[PDB]
Amino acid sequence: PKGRVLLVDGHHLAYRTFHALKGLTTSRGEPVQAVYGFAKSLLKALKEDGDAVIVVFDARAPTPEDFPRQLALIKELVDLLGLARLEVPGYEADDVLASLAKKAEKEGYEVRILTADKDLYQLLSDRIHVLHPEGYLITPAWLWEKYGLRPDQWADYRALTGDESDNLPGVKGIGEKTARKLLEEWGSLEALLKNLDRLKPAIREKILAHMDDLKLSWDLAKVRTDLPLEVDFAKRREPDRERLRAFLERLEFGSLLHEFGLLESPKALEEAPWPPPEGAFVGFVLSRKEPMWADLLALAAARGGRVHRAPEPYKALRDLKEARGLLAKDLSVLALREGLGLPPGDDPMLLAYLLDPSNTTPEGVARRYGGEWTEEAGERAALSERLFANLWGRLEGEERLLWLYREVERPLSAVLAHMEATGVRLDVAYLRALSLEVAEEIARLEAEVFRLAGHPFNLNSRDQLERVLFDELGLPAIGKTEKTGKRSTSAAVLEALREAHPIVEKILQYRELTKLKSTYIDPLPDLIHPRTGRLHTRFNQTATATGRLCCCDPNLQNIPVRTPLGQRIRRGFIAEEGWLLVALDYSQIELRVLAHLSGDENLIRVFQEGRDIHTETASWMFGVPREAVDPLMRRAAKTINFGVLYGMSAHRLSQELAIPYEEAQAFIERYFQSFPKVRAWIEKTLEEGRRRGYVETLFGRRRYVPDLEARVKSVREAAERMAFNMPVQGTAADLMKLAMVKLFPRLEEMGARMLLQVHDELVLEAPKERAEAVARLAKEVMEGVYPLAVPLEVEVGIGEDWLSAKE
Ligand SMILES: CCCCCCCCO[C@@H]1[C@@H](O)[C@H](O)[C@@H](CO)O[C@H]1O
Ligand SMILES: [Zn+2]
Repeated sequence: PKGRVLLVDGHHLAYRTFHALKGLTTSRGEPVQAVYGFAKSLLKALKEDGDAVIVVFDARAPTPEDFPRQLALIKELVDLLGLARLEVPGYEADDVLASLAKKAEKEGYEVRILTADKDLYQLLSDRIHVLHPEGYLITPAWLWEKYGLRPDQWADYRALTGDESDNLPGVKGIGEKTARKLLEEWGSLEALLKNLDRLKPAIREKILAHMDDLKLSWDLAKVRTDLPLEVDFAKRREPDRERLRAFLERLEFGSLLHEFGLLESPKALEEAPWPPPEGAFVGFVLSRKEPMWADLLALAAARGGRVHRAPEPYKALRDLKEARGLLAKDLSVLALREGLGLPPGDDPMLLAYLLDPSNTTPEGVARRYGGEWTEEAGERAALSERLFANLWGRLEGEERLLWLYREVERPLSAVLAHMEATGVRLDVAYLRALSLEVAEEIARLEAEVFRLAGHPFNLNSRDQLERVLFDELGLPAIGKTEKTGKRSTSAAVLEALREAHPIVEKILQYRELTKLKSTYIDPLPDLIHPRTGRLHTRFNQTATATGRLCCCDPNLQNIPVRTPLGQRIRRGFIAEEGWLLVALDYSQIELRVLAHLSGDENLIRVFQEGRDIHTETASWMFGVPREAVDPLMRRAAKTINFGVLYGMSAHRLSQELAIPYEEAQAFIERYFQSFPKVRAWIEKTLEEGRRRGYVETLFGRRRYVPDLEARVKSVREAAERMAFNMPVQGTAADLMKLAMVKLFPRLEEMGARMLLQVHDELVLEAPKERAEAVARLAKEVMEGVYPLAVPLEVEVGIGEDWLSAKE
């Protein structure tokens, strides 16, 4: 067989489905039952496929007023899918179909015709078959077994009957046989179609008893196999994925586009029954990325390359000991919601992320190491297996990375799944009231932007902005980043100008406050899950540059710390009815980590003594006893203690404080005079960084910094910041993650739970008559997570809302 050809009866399929799913239309009117029906059934056959696919149409007089509208969309759909369309002017779909089937058959093709209209059953033969829109595989055997006939005599058997429209009103019966129960029993000695005179009533009587009624029933044979046409059998074209999407979304059926990805699938490997062996990698497909709000569309497993596919995903989740594969965490969150305890196991992403924190997405990890992140549960599983193979083999030779995976990454996965699957209760009543409050704050600011500038224009609509600034002129350049386009303008434009004009400042206040409101106060009440009644923030274990947890929906991280609004927003997050929120926070961990990593005895000493690092630093910088340190002094000490963390720079500090460049340089000198090892540390961090090509955290977390050795000052000053900005933050991240991993086991027994983790804070939720005890357990665990040169202090709080516990 030179191939398989799937001939589609676009014409009769389009007609059939127009008189099916009669309800379907896009919510705005626009009917869609014909397009849908056609698309759905097309896919079914295309699932079983053929090398070459040709959709035949009629190439009007009394058809439905809406039919052609939909038929035109059907063809648009055929095109956009890269399938061959064929209509020969003057020929009826069926004739072309029959003829295409014959041609392809003769040319050494196995031909499968997707149609419902029974006429084509006469062409049934080996090579040529029929796929019913409904299902089955109408074959010649199917004819003998379910009808008792053979193709050669099936358009005949159909001529003494009448389907629908195949006009023949009158059969009688005879021994109850009607014409149908008989059908085959007239095939012995023709009569109607060749010789046979005297015979029984109906059987014969009715045959001749209907002249003219037969010189129309010949329409069954309206399947001439000799239509003169060329069109050759080529394999599928490329689909217009940009417009298939635009198309489907216009009919509101973009919702099920994923199905169409399942035809351009890289050759099916070998399979096996459902329950995959213990140790197989799972692949899965969800209706939406957010696991809590998603529907598990498909679940598959891979072992040794043999893909196993679940017949029903949900019941199937019960056959797994754990979720082992890409985005394993996301499946455990779904299973959790589904009341199933399926903990996250190995995941290639965790391995990739350790080997290199630039590996942040499955799409990219997959592409980078010889694979592809598809949308088929089965391919994502096999991919999940080869990636683990390829990647475990490398990480294996690295003890520091292996330790991290085994003691931090892998178990953090399981802790992440419970936090995401648990959610936080929100005070929706407060969210709405708060929104009322914040709405007006924005109003007054817009009003003031009209009160001044005169013409009450509308902010944000960037066309105006330029204009209001021509009615009161003042406009130069910005800097070097983001240049000239309408985006590079809205990016850095105006900021430079906020300085001396209230109008260009109130504009910031508005423009920004709306974002904070739209990002943190409005989406929130809507993110309250129906089944849980809680918001389920999402936690990405990989994602960041420092190794810090990334969260989204909402990004708690970017919620403004220590401001009238950020504080107001945290009040939104509340404790369950009879529970209390326990927020624990690591006081100055980056500094306690810098002291450890630098080894600076004076830094180590302050933390050991239990002293205020900003006052002490001020003492040794401005030569006055701690008791005599004044507000300004502790202010310069606090910022330098803050700036040293990422170097900052003399000018930066010179600017962060109202001080001549000169004085800021002296301040830095004094800082390193009191902290020599801190300077030495930075110096060496960049050396090993430059030599080795990467830096690390206390625990071994690597980040490649090639740009330390650049040409452009502006550029080697970037890599240099990040260069030591990672060991410090990286170490602080690692201590938190590890803390979470130790603490988790004990909150279960304490009946408490872990909710959020932002910056260097961990928010727990515990039963009222438990909160105090849980708080003390967590402080212990957190403080003694890992032995460093100085103590670790955890400021803790308890309360009904996140803002009560405060930090
Ligand atoms: C121990 C208490 C010290 C009291 C404050 C000391 C301030 C000294 O500050 C000076 C800088 O201004 C000088 O340029 C540098 C580098 O050569 O030496 C520093 O010690
Ligand atoms: Zn047909």
